Amino acid sequence: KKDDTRYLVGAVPEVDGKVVFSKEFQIPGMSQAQIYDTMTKWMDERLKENKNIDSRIVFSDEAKGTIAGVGEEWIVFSSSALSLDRTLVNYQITVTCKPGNCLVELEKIRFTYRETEKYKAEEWITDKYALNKAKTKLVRGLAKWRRKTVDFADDMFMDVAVAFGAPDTRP
Repeated sequence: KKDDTRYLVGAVPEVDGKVVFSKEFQIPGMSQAQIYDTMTKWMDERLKENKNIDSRIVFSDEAKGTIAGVGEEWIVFSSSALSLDRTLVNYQITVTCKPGNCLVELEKIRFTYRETEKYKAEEWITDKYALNKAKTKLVRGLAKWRRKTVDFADDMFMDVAVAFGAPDTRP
């Protein structure tokens, strides 16, 4: 019934054995300094929206146009009258600005579930664990983890596109 096309081959990229979601943005008219200033304001406001002390910009190098922040949020899987199924997620946002372009990476993703269960994205949502052998379906027990993390990354990349002037299509 569920259309899981988005979550199959290539949905969870790996770089040097680690999960890294990424998106490149082409903003050809903007200088490195203009992109860097847009991205520091965006990341500052985006992490302030998490409303916790574990969400903040922790690094910025203006000449190299690099910015990094850490974040902590709840990811909700489902909710019913009685129950609320959610996980904590901790992550790093890494932004690299160059003249006319921006790379946004979401990395170092780890989950804290029901206070004591700790899961690294690399041993949890990667193809190896979360796709069947043929890569046609999500492993049913891991599907909520892979779908909601991919949606979370897509949401972030849309947020960045909107910061660069794209119309927001989200409902």
